[PDB]
Amino acid sequence: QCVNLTTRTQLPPAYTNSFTRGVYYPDKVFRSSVLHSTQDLFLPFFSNVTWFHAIHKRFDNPVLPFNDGVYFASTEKSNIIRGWIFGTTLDSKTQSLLIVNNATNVVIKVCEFQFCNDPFLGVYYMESEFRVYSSANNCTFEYVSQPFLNFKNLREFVFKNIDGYFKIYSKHTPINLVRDLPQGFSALEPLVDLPIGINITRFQTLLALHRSGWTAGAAAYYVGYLQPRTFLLKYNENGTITDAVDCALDPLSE
Amino acid sequence: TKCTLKSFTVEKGIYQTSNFRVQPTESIVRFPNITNLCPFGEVFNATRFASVYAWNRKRISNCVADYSVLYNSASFSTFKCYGVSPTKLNDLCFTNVYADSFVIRGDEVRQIAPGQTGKIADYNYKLPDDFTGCVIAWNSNNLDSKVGGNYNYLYRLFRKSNLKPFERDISTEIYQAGSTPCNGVEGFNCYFPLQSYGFQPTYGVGYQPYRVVVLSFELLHAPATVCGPKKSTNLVKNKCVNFNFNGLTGTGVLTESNKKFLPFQQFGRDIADTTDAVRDPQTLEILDITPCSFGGVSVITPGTNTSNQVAVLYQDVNCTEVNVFQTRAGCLIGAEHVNNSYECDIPIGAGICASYQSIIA
Amino acid sequence: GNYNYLYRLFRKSNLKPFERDISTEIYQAGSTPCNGVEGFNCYFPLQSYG
Ligand SMILES: *[C@@H]1O[C@H](CO)[C@@H](O[C@@H]2O[C@H](CO)[C@@H](O)[C@H](O)[C@H]2NC(C)=O)[C@H](O)[C@H]1NC(C)=O
Ligand SMILES: *[C@@H]1O[C@H](CO)[C@@H](O)[C@H](O)[C@H]1NC(C)=O
Ligand SMILES: *[C@@H]1O[C@H](CO)[C@@H](O)[C@H](O)[C@H]1NC(C)=O
Ligand SMILES: *[C@@H]1O[C@H](CO)[C@@H](O)[C@H](O)[C@H]1NC(C)=O
Ligand SMILES: *[C@@H]1O[C@H](CO)[C@@H](O)[C@H](O)[C@H]1NC(C)=O
Ligand SMILES: *[C@@H]1O[C@H](CO)[C@@H](O)[C@H](O)[C@H]1NC(C)=O
Ligand SMILES: *[C@@H]1O[C@H](CO)[C@@H](O)[C@H](O)[C@H]1NC(C)=O
Ligand SMILES: *[C@@H]1O[C@H](CO)[C@@H](O)[C@H](O)[C@H]1NC(C)=O
Repeated sequence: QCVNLTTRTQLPPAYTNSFTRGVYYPDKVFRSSVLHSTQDLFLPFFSNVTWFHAIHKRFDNPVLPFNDGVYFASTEKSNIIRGWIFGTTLDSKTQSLLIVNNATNVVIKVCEFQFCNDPFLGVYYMESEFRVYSSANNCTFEYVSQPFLNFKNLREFVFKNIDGYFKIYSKHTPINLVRDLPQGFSALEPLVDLPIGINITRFQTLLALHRSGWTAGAAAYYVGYLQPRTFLLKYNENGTITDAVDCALDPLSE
Repeated sequence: TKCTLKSFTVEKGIYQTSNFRVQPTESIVRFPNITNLCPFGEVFNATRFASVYAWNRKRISNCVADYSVLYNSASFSTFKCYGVSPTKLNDLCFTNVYADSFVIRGDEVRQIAPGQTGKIADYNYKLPDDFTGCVIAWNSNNLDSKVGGNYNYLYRLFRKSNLKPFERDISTEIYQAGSTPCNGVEGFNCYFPLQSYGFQPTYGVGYQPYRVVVLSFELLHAPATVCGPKKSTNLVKNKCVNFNFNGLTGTGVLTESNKKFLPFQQFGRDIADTTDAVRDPQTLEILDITPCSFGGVSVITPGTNTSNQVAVLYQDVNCTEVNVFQTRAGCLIGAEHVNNSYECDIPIGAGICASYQSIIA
Repeated sequence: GNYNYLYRLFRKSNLKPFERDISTEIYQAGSTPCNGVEGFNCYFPLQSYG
């Protein structure tokens, strides 16, 4: 089942500043009170991140190129964002990855899905509307896990496709800021590595409708792109990354 | 010292001759818990097996596979591998396993082989010439056979062309034995391709039904999810042992650690990028890895024209781990420590000197 | 078929360089000991080329 959403309001996408967000742990190694210089796919400091809204009538679910990695920031309340769409052609010709968080659990599937043009979930004011696919033909990998999840929650995610490994890094942050990304430092812990072994070049966010037509709950999210660069990470006595230096930002940090 | 200096006469002084090593005593291999086993119980010991023209293919992936239980089982009458070794199945890793399960006649058990030509090989189940994996077969006369005859197991008897490897054919097209036109209508020279077996308990060995499971391995660029079991040994602390923790190997003394790791972190490094902290995979505890007490063995002697008495200094080595005296330079064995102070003759270090008068320090 | 040329199909360990093994003792290819008697997973080490 697929439904075209035809009550949207046309608006150009927004852009904002990354500040010092997007940092994650490059490895599984504890380090204590030391400065480590590392070369990896990192999000540039103070970079131009793309800002998408869901407000009422805004409903931003486009398809974007994956590039070498995706930083997903979510200023979220009442859990509108539920999962992601990963693939190359997003049809039954190729093999696509589905990440969903419904009302019970998180499901990760690598199969040949026929995606709708407008995929979504739905809550009736009770979740009783699933319109994200029309078919599922050839599955190679299934993984059911524990659930990952004024704007009250901030959700940071890093998705990477390196050597057939899908790295999901994530961080939950309690914020109380109204509109934009807060300015601060929070290193993203590694959550889960997926043995997918598939080509991914495009992605799409999955939202949830509110029914009482449809109504979009208040949510906002941000897409940033990972580039190969060097960070100088500071590890404290307790072993958490408290500060970082982008070696290619300005000559002082160089 | 004469060996090191390449001379038969040694001048008075201190000479670093050798390197004391604390030899590793044990080998400690700690690997995490062997959980999420591959479902071989629902393939080898299922309720009803499939026919050979419609052989059941089970995909074994994202699990750890214990081939030792399968190999040590004496119920299997045939265990023949064509691309791997049976004793190295628990050591190698593969991306995925295809398990092809079917039932055939006892005389056709040899027909599941690369390069083998038969009716089952040509029309029912074909293996490639570069086949990797193992064919396992066992007798099932007590289960499959019925006194009225088990006709449920069908097999393909006729086809125009031979099979490609790992190709199924469940089609029921009427074969043309002759050149007469058949539109699916059976005649004098047109027969149904699938025939039923005659499994009965009165037949001897060779006509009894044999259940065959064929395991094929894939080694593509996908990650090797299917691996063998890991046999972790017991953990020994406070000794210079060879540790192997999740593929990270080395030699050290494994002691208790006060470093509280975050739950995603496994190893620990200092400023100089040396692994000094680690997490045991079996029990989530943090262990410090102190390097074994290596030291320099130095020989303190007067001239060989004077005397042949020597003393041995083990540098940075405590005296309980080797006329025994403890210095800040190390442990000195063979020199009598005195309370008197003289001029320095042979320097030991940290204010300690040695002289000959016996050897005193 | 010339079956006079034989090779060692089964052995417990790899040879040394310039090491010759002519011992016709049985091999234990399974968990069950063989006791010098052929049987299940008990094979002669020397098999002939066809
Ligand atoms: C929602 O809108 C999309 C965009 O037009 C529809 O996708 C097209 O559907 C027509 C129907 O025949 C096809 O001919 C086009 O090729 C489709 N375009 C693409 C890019 O795939 C979609 O069908 C609409 N949803 C429903 C339920 O009608
Ligand atoms: C971000 O990009 C948009 C268009 O791509 C541009 O208008 C805007 O000025 C950029 N922001 C910064 C801080 O450069
Ligand atoms: C992955 O997909 C992109 C476009 O979908 C293509 O250009 C690229 O060659 C693909 N890579 C591989 C390894 O197939
Ligand atoms: C969530 O998805 C899983 C898998 O698709 C399903 O088993 C479960 O019933 C779903 N829960 C709800 C509340 O829809
Ligand atoms: C994929 O699915 C299609 C139809 O669902 C099928 O014809 C094809 O054989 C399948 N391929 C694999 C590799 O499973
Ligand atoms: C480190 O942890 C201790 C608790 O053991 C805490 O008192 C201290 O403030 C922490 N320091 C930093 C820099 O996080
Ligand atoms: C049936 O086969 C499975 C194969 O994994 C084995 O674990 C199980 O013990 C077998 N059943 C019996 C009763 O031996
Ligand atoms: C693994 O096995 C050990 C064996 O003692 C057990 O104590 C532990 O609870 C198991 N699970 C984990 C997650 O370590």
